[PDB]
Amino acid sequence: SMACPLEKALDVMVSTFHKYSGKEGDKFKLNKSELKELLTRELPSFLGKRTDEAAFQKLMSNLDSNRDNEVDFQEYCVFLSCIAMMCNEFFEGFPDK
Amino acid sequence: MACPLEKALDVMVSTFHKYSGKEGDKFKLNKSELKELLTRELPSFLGKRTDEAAFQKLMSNLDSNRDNEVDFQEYCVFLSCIAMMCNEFFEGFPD
Ligand SMILES: [Ca+2]
Ligand SMILES: [Ca+2]
Ligand SMILES: [Ca+2]
Ligand SMILES: [Ca+2]
Repeated sequence: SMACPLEKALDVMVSTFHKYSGKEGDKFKLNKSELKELLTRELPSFLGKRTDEAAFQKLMSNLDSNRDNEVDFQEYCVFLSCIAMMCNEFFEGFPDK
Repeated sequence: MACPLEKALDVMVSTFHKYSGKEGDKFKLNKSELKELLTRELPSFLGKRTDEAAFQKLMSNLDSNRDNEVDFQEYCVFLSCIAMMCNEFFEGFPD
């Protein structure tokens, strides 16, 4: 847990996904309803107030690459990687350098 | 010039037309003009990522009206989305 923080990160990546994907419908994929709870309860700093729905449909449409109205674990990792790639750039001072 | 927030509004309008008037519609960006604007005007936004498949995804994620182009409205939405994100790390997102 503490002796390997990078391992604990991969745990909460798989567990947080299934924390909501199994609430309704396909137990292995996130619908628009489950994508809303996961981002709200687990990534609160990312959203802010938000709740524009249309932008949520845009976010749901951008993540859903295969166009099946769901977010599988593949697209779930791409979205997290895109956020981490930004956290890396702003660590290097993107808007100020 | 004298006011920085004013020049910020001026550069966003001029930078858009700095590339939109090159090919086709004079007021809408195509995929080539969008790539010139991102690489030349926002280099640190994309760390020299050359993935054409991923660049097309950003092109479709911005083309909200599905006209294969990026007008000024979608140009402002994308810039505000970036600015809103800069704000989160300023305040302290994973930190
Ligand atoms: Ca589900
Ligand atoms: Ca999907
Ligand atoms: Ca054009
Ligand atoms: Ca458009």
